[PDB]
Amino acid sequence: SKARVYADVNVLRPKEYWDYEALTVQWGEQDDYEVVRKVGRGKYSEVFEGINVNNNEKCIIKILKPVKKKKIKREIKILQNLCGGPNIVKLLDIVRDQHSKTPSLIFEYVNNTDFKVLYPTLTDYDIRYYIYELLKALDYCHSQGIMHRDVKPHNVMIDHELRKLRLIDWGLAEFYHPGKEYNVRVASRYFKGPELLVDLQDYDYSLDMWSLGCMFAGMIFRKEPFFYGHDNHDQLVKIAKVLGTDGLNVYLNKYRIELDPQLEALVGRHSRKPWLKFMNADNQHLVSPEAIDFLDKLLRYDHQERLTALEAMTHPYFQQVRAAE
Ligand SMILES: S=c1[nH]c2c(Br)c(Br)c(Br)c(Br)c2[nH]1
Repeated sequence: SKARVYADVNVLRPKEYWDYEALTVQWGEQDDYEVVRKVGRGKYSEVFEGINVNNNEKCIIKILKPVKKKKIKREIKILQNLCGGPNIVKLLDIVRDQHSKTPSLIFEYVNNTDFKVLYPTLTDYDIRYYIYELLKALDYCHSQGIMHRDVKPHNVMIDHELRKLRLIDWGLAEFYHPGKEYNVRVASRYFKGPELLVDLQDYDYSLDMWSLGCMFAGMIFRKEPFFYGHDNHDQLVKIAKVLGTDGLNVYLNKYRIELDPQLEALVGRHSRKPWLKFMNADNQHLVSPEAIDFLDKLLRYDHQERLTALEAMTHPYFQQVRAAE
């Protein structure tokens, strides 16, 4: 399987661009950036609100937990490649603790509001607007040969007051190369596409469009996560109990995928649950025919059948957003 778009990006570009292992990091000054307050944490880093002592300007200090040299260069190269494109987190500097060599990445500051607190207050229009902003990040990075591979609310920073969106955490991101077999141990469980769950290694940008779709489905339906699986096999069961088993069946045969008998048994047999079955009084005001139609073209088993980030941005759903530009 190849990408239906931007397949030749890293092919027509110099080896400098995509060859991240040849990166030689030009380290900055660790004294320039003081920690003010903790603002988050994850498996691979701790994150702090910071200050630049030169200019008194706020920043984000992302202190990294012991990481392989290979993986950290991947994150940096991608960050440097994408630095400047639409709604991408801007990497300001790269520094290290002299004694222990622990790297820190310094980012632009964003006054983010947690999605568990923010999202319930988003109106019909705000949702349209912020997904559109995310779509700009996605098409940009896709256009540059990068798949984010970890699209979720936690990686989407939002200052509601100033209406600014930044796509963050490019720790799982990767250069797309035509027919290169990739590790399916990427994204976070509730946003893993069916390609990763069934061991289809030759995936592409399309992966991020599934992830995007789970995120979107949770926002309009007010049910986050939308696909709540307990583990990788249960994650697929949850998808199958929505999109239906037949669509799964045709998808698997098209790519010559054989499922594990353990998994195939677990999945079982299920009919399709129409999207309108997720409507209620808590969410009636965010669900529309346009929302449903957009959601519908994103959440497809077949990665080749999903809307591309560019196609998605032109959807009548986002029309009023486009007119305001
Ligand atoms: S974790 C984590 N949290 C976080 C925040 Br709150 C911001 Br504003 C920013 Br800009 C970044 Br890069 C991260 N990572």
